[PDB]
Amino acid sequence: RWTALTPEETLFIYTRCQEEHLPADNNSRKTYIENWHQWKLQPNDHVTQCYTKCVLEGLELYDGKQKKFRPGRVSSQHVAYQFLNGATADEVAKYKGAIDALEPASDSCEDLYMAYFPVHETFVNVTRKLYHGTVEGAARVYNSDPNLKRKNESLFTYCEKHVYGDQNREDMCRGRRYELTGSDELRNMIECVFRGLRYIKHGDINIDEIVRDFDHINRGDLEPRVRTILSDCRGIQPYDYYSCLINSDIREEFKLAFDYRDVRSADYAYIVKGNTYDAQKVIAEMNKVEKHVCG
Repeated sequence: RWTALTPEETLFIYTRCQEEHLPADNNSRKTYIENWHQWKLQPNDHVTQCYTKCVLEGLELYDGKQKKFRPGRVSSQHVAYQFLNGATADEVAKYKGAIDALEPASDSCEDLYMAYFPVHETFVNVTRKLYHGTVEGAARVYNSDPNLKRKNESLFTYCEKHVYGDQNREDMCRGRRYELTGSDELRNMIECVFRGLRYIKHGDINIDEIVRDFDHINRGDLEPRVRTILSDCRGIQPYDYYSCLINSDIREEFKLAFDYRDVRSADYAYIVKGNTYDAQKVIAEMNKVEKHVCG
């Protein structure tokens, strides 16, 4: 059935929705950052409204497919962390029952926001306890499961640790230097990375997500080539798509995109905070950890 979201998972939702909906640079941006980070769903305009729709769907609290709310997932989210939550059974019951009564007029930003706004005004602190929306709460979870990826930890070094252990240090160095060693470990390394980046989800490649990482290095021009290479790849494990890019004519631009995404994988709010692309600093960081892993 439905599995409760981890703080890594909900942090990804909160920040990705911000990337999707924050006005790019416009004088209004900081207003949405200062409000939303307070969990203040204000101002009541199109930006805020689509943002709450984005978060409601990312938490899978509103079900896009079935076009309805899923009050059962509230309690599921609760029980999976009830001993670190701080959430009382009564809170969750009233929150659950409030949601259970929501039938919005449509799945539009406006109608969803209209429907859910009073539940949020009333139960916001229950949401934050349940879906890891406080730094202190979420840190309790992080401290109880050391296998969760931490907020300031590269997805890449996280995967290297869990896949490689203290074995095959040279193959790991080879894998990080973009050589296609073909070992079981590198393959599971690529799979581990592709899942954390949401390059793969529900077991299928997500070509949009990889194109997005090319956009981030200012190579939106390469979108058709990226899609062709992946759509033509003769395998469907993460290591296959990865080899298809590495053996392609855009392999150098892919490394640039992959490395930038590593950096941003270590701070999910990277873009939200206002950071921009600097290929020189990206390489510097990659060389540093490259030096540590290898000689």
